[PDB]
Amino acid sequence: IQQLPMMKGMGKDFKNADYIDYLPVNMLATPKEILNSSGYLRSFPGITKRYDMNGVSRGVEYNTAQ
Amino acid sequence: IQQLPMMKGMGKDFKNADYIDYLPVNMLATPKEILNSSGYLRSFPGITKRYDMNGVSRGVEYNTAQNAVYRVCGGKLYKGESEVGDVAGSGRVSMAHGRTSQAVGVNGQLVEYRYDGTVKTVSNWPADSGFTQYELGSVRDITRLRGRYAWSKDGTDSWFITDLEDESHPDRYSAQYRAESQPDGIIGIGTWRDFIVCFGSSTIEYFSLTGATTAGAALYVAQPSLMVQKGIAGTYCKTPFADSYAFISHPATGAPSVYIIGSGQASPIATASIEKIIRSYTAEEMATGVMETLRFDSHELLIIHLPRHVLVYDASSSQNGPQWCVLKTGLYDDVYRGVDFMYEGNQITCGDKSEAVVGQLQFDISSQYDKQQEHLLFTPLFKADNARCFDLEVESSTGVAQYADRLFLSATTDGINYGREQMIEQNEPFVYDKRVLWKRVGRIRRLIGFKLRVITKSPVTLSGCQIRLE
Amino acid sequence: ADRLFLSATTDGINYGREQMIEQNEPFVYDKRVLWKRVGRIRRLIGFKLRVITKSPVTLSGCQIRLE
Amino acid sequence: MQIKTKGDLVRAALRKLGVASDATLTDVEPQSMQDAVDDLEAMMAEWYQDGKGIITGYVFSDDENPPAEGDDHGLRSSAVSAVFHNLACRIAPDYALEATAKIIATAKYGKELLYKQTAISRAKRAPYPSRMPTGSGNSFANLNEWHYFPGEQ
Amino acid sequence: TDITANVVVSNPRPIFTESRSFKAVANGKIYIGQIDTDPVNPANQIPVYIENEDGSHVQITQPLIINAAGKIVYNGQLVKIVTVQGHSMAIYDANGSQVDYIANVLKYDPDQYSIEADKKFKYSVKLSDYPTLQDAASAAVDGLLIDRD
Amino acid sequence: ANVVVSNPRPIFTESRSFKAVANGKIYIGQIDTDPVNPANQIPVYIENEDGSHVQITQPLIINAAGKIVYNGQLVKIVTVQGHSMAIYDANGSQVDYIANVLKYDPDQYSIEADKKFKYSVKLSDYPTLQDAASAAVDGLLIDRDYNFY
Amino acid sequence: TDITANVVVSNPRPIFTESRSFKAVANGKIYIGQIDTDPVNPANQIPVYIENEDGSHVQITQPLIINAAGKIVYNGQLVKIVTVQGHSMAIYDANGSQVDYIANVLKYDPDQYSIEADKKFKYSVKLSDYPTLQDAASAAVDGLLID
Repeated sequence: IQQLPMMKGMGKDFKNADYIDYLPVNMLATPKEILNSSGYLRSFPGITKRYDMNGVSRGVEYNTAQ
Repeated sequence: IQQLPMMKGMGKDFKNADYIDYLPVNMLATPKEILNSSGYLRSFPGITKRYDMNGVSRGVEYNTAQNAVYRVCGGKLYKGESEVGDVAGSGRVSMAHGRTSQAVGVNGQLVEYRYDGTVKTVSNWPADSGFTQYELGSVRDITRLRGRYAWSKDGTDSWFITDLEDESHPDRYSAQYRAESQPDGIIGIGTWRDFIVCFGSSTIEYFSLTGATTAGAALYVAQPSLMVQKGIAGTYCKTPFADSYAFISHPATGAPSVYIIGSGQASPIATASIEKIIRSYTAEEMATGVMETLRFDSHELLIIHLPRHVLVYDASSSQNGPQWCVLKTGLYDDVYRGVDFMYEGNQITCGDKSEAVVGQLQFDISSQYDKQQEHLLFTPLFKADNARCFDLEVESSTGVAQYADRLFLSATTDGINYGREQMIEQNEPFVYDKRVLWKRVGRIRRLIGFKLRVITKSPVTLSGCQIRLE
Repeated sequence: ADRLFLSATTDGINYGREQMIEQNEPFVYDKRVLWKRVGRIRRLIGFKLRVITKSPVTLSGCQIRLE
Repeated sequence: MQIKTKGDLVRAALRKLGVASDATLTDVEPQSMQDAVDDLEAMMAEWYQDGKGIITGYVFSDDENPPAEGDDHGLRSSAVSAVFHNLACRIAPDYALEATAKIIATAKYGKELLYKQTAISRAKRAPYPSRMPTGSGNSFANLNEWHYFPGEQ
Repeated sequence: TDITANVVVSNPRPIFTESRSFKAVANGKIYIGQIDTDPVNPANQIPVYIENEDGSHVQITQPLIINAAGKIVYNGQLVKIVTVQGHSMAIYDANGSQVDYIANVLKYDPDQYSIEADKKFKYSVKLSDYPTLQDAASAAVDGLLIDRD
Repeated sequence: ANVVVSNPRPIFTESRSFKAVANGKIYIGQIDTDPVNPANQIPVYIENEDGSHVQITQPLIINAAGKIVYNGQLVKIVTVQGHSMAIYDANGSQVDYIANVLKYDPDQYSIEADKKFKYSVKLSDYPTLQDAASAAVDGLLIDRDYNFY
Repeated sequence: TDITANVVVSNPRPIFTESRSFKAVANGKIYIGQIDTDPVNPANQIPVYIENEDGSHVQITQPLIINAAGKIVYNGQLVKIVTVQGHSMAIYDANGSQVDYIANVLKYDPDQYSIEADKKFKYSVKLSDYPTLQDAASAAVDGLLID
């Protein structure tokens, strides 16, 4: 019985035959000391529409005075 | 033979299927190197009625000049058992004693009482005197450094000071000070080792006094090497803990979370599950969260009175990771009873939040007033396939009970909902040696986790759970 | 009941066939996600775990009986 | 006898194996009970051999009645201690368990006691051969012209 | 007379038995759906909750499983099932036949005049029958009538 | 999440043993009277799932399971007045006698309540306001926050 | 036709049966206590009243006996044993083995709706029911209505 890590996967690219690791797309990594392993992988939270605005976002800043 | 730790139990929630651990309900953790394990779990002490007072607790502070405990405790002020004065206003108040006056600071004005028997209020100097005549505002918090007070104007960068010879007027020449690295209101104020700590919405800044010997020239100068760069969520989310303040982060930063101030930075002390609980409240609800510190025996507790949670952090027992606990009164989910804990004489006097009464902690009884209480313990999930558990034997210490109270245990296969509840007696009124065990637990298909519900009004001690796995 | 796609590489660049296993059920809190046969590996092998859902995805611990 | 039904046999076998009983915290899912009672029916069908093999009071379920667990089994009181022991021995490979040597010895003893009475009852001696004369001492079958034995027929 | 005594002590775990004979249904599926609909079709089903000790209601898959005892069972253990009142019930055999089908379980109520009577009247508590004022006030809906005591 | 899921079908068993009262007879008679003699009984009615009603002979028959059966299918029996029921075994013994299934009489009390109570209706029970006002007399309540359109 | 429907024929007696089997608890005991408590101790038990054929209540000791059929027996078979509020049941078997323990149970008594209706509703005798006004006023209590 062998355990295979999934937090990061190795590989190679066909362009120049170099070893590049494949990052796990769209899911986070959390260490929590799970039943038999140390850490579990959970997907990124999903977006839901809240308001309708004028256009594409261009800036943000959390005003502290108000 | 395997041993199952019960100081903290893992699980999952049915809402979004995430692994969140179950904190032990209403039971503390103490490492003491017990017979075969390292540490035992003991129930929280029970409350017993001591005095009858006007209303629910609203503030407390241990006067050092006079060896007595002051508490408003609802409608009108109390010193120990005596009355000595009347206070106006409903809510929560911030107290800061002095060497001539007490000071309560209700509403938006610094009402200060006097040991002589008179009441005074902080206000501008008379115009006939010919002084600088500041523009005072509403007050939020109060403190005292050296021989003078210090309060913060509501919703503004300014925090004022108090004169020496007369402690009822701001000052003669210099009393206007401001915080002002960043534009943020002063949520709270406090003192720490001759530094006036000004808790902003986004930053924390330290002020140290300097020898002026001049008319109105910068009595206090801000120290910039000790800035923390994090705010506090609410007015009362701060305490004297260890040598730091241990606040709760403001929503201005990334997310609310408990912290502890270091030399010049804040170090978190809250696990992810605790921050999940903190995020459950809205911004307005979080601002009404009280914090305290209580130390009995070798313990050092940090109690957070959230609207629906009474989370408790035990510093001494957190050898390997934080050790959080939650307290509750009723058999069902309910907020804990008893707001303010203070050490008077050789006993601890707890307040109240739903009754007009005050009570003291007692160690040989586990019931608040005269009602039984619930204690829970959770074993973390284990993954063993096709095994059969037989001898689950927890080790209790008995002989201080009034009736042969029983214990409920159950098992989970999916980690969310529990099976049948088996009744085993775990305590006998005057038997000091007995075994608490269950002879058959049966096969486990994929995974299993246990539970140890106990309903008593007598001290409960459990230390070391072992099961014969095959 | 969303499904999971898994596949294997022998050279580490391009993948083989995609096998479909369901990894989630709307209201079942206890189930196994496994494949019973993977077969001989000649020189080297690596895996992949495509998942296409609109529901939370949690995976923790992949083990293979090596012989 | 408290073991009247087939489900009682299955539960006794499970208790003997230690998998589950009345005092256990976790219990077995009903489909496993269905599989176990099907295995019991198959095992009992294999011993009977249709009248030729081991003969014991047993009624096979009809299918017109849906639940085969609930209906009673015509087992006499002596056969119960053998039947569920053998059932528990056979169910062990279904799980990862292996039956204890005591259970194996008890099953052996039980099957031996099941078959001993039938073995005694079936030990019969064949009649005389066809070409076997009856002597002159009978004096009646000899005088009735019936000198030779009839035969096995 | 002695007290209100509105709660009856009865069996807290339902028992499902066969129709043609007298035996508990073993491994028999149960489907619950809306009024006057077929619960077999998944479109007509309604949520079904397990009520644990804590009071948290956890939803599970619609086909409930019965054990050899005739009681609803989840993963080998008995559970308490709570749903919104007014649900059609369809009990199915393990083989796949139909044992019972109930269009609306509220009709199988010993007193059905109560349902019609509750609709066409207003509720008004009288201080006469109740001993104290607080008891009448607690159980008071839509006004009261002040009488003696 | 209000009502526990339970079997509403009536199962009739013995009083001194666990049996199914095979082939028993149930008599539905007049209130607080002996229903065996043909003198004092009340009509009984089948209530199908759709809502039709059919007349039925007095000696109700019990199936082998213990459930009331007419012809070859299970049935639900409804009577208009209050009744007293007496269950007998196949051999003629008495299993149980209930003088009052319900302590009051639905018919006479229904007439009296029609005489002596206010005929006002509420909005909560009726989905739409027009449907409520259609069957409402002498008053209406507007209980829930009805949406305009 | 479609006649009015008022009552349905039903069995008014409950049966307590063994879990994991289809046997009836021979002579076990049923303890009634508060919601999440242990019903065994006297402190957690709540009063239990018999409900006779005529409306009346007789209080009895908490441990309830069960006959062979699985129905609560007392001396002869006892009627509806009505308690108050929501209780927790801990059924025991004959030899003191726990059959089942349940936390929260609540089932309302279906009989005697007449008393509840009398205590619930408003009195208005109206005028259409009575021929004349004087007799209507004679039986009118706390209200009256016209045509």
